[PDB]
Amino acid sequence: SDPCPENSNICEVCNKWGRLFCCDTCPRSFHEHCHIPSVEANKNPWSCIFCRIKTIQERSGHQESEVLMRQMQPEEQLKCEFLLLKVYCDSKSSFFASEPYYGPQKPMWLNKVKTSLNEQMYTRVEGFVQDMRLIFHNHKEFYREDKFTRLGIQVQDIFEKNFRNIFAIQET
Amino acid sequence: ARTKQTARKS
Ligand SMILES: [Zn+2]
Ligand SMILES: [Zn+2]
Repeated sequence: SDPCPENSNICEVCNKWGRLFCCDTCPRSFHEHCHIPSVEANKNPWSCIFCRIKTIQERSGHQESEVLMRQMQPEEQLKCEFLLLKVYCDSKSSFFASEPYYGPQKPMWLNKVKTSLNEQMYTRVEGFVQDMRLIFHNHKEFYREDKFTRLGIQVQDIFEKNFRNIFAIQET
Repeated sequence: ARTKQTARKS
């Protein structure tokens, strides 16, 4: 019988079936590795990244310099993890997930930022934002085809908008 | 954390 009848039958990120982990405060479901951070399979009750972000947000304009200067404390760590997950939640991001096909000065892809952020290889937010922006830099450097160029432009705008919304950065 | 098993034809 369905262990979690009030929870999704497909992942929130890739929108696919399989072995799903179910949140205990909202009806979302995530693959073991599609969630960020990777699901702590033995934590009860387990809350997903959207509920933890809600908890932080309602109980916590800024300048981009100051945001980037922040050390990766658990709040900032969880915000960056959520921003990268929001990037994963778009289909176009699948183009930048695996290690690419060509040679740039420093290649970078989504899964490697997932790995480094998982192992807490970033001491400040600027490291994560800098690897994410380095993906788009290298894409604008090596690919000229119109379809994939537009694709990387769109994914870039998605990352930057989610970046300024989550860390509450000021316009103007 | 609770788990379940879903499938496209299920
Ligand atoms: Zn949840
Ligand atoms: Zn998934």
